[PDB]
Amino acid sequence: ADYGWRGKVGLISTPVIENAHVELARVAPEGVGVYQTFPYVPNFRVDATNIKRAVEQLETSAAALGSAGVDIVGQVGTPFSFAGGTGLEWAEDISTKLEKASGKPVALMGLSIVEALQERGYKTVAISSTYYSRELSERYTQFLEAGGIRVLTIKNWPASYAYKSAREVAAEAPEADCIIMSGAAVHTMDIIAPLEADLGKPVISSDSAFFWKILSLLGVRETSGGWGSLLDSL
Amino acid sequence: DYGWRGKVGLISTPVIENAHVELARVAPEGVGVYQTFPYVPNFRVDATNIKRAVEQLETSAAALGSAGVDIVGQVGTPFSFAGGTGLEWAEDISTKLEKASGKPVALMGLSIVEALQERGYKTVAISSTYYSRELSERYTQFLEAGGIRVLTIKNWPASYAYKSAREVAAEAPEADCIIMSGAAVHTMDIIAPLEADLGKPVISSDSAFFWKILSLLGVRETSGGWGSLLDSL
Repeated sequence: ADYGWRGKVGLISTPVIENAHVELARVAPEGVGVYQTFPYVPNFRVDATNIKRAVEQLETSAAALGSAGVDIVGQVGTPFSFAGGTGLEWAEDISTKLEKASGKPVALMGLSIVEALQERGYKTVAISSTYYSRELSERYTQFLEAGGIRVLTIKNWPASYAYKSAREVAAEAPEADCIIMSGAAVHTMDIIAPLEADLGKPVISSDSAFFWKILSLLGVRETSGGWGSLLDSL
Repeated sequence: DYGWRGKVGLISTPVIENAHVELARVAPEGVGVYQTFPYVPNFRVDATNIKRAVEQLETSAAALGSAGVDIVGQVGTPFSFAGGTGLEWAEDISTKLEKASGKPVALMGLSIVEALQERGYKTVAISSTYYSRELSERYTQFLEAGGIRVLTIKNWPASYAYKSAREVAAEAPEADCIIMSGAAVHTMDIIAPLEADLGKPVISSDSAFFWKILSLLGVRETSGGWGSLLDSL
């Protein structure tokens, strides 16, 4: 048994120095290999010209990963699925570019949340987005509504706050199909199952949806553990 | 908080090398590992593409630097001796990558020399199952450029690794150290057993590289039973 015998995933990471590769390695079942690469995007600023440069860098990264030999490519960064305008048009475009560039199927962090909610038939959500500013939250809300998903509520201001906020939000909107925790940089995988147990409702995060998507694409139907119902449904 | 004890970024050869995994097993708790891939399409090296290769490594190193790693490691033994006589090529690349990243740098091939030097090993015997005759002589030259006499080198999975090292050591009992070269074979697991069976130090491309990396991070523990070089940190 060599590493990655069950499927190899290449993750395009933000210069955030995101730790998604580690988290995926914990969640993935035995045999799934994880790889990582960083796009080179110095002096980034929010201009079309910079965004165009960014996307070309993502395409390079994807091609680097493709060439390396991964089976699937994942793009880390939830707000980048709504980087432009409104709707799901932007995301689906990028997705295609990266499929084109890599020769491999592709998952994007933000888009995965929508795909997950859809696959699960969750129509209404209640959202805790501790990590987000009011501009970002409305943008995000829009994005989900673009996917046919009613947002009954959203809140923003350690894990104590993560847990407490999700509890609060679920209290507010008991009729929600699913609870969402958003903000990719907080580490939520460990609290999903406890929250699902305490609330008796599905709970989904940027991370969990992304990993669900990645494992779906790999065609792998096991996880290592107790990562919540979405991942148990694979 | 992942990586609290030091963060390493590895520039990975586009062979889907698994050194990041290997390093994660060897490193003690707190050490974070990261990875990046340079975009080079199947450019087995030529005078024609080596300048481009090096520019790609510099881009990778900068990507890692900007990400926030503390140290950058370049995976690939042969690259250190890719162009030039002895160590001037390697030391030049090393400086480029330091320049490009803003961070100290380890190169896989150069690390072997630095390890042998730090330990005071003057003579070696080499098992290089992974290599062709050209590469082997190039490698030998490289080591000799570091002041290291190569008493023997034998060439061409783990059964062969173990056996080869046993043979080479039997052949050249006077050697200060045994070397296993060819990074793509997984050697970490057999170093300690070999050291126990031969009663001699044993070093590999991987072990020297990880030794260097951890030295640069200033971390003086490992997870485990990875041989005397890594125990000497």
